Amino acid sequence: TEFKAGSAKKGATLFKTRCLQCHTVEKGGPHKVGPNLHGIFGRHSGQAEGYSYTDANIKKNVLWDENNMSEYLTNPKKYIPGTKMAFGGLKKEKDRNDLITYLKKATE
Ligand SMILES: O=S(=O)(O)c1cc2c(O)c(c1)Cc1cc(S(=O)(=O)O)cc(c1O)Cc1cc(S(=O)(=O)O)cc(c1O)Cc1cc(S(=O)(=O)O)cc(c1O)C2
Ligand code: HEM
Repeated sequence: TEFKAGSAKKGATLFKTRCLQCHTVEKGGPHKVGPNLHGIFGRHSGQAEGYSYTDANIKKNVLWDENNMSEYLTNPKKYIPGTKMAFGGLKKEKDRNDLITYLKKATE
């Protein structure tokens, strides 16, 4: 995938409707079904303090960046088979760019 900076404003709404059910973004925010995502970019997968991940998410050991995040969010279980993230994917490229643009800001 080839991430292109988009609209964090539209990304924020996508996060609310598609991700917030299972994730927080703020520093020190609580885990839910999924891990809090603060600091995700530039850290390896499966490392949020205090959260119990699948073996798949840990052993994937990917250094998250905007491009591999775009691939992941297209189809999570294809990128990380054995994941327990029950999310089908954002099939639209502009949605992925906008969501990732938001996520970069929100998880800083
Ligand atoms: O306000 S924005 O900065 O987000 C904006 C950027 C672009 C835009 O063309 C528009 C808004 C108008 C517009 C908005 C939306 S919305 O996010 O749903 O509100 C959707 C579209 C649109 O033209 C339609 C559209 C959809 C898709 S798809 O989801 O991938 O199928 C792609 C595009 C669309 O125009 C092409 C496109 C991509 C991108 S990208 O950020 O490079 O992916 C920016 C802009 C684009 O027109 C350039
Ligand atoms: C597009 C919206 C979403 C985004 C941006 C997102 C983002 C992420 C990211 C980046 C990871 C990897 C975290 C890491 O490696 O530390 C992850 C894992 C996870 N997510 Fe999501 N997610 C979304 C939707 C969801 C939804 C809707 C759910 C719940 C139904 C969910 C539940 C989980 C779970 C359980 C994990 C850990 C998976 C595992 O251990 O295998 N996510 N998510």
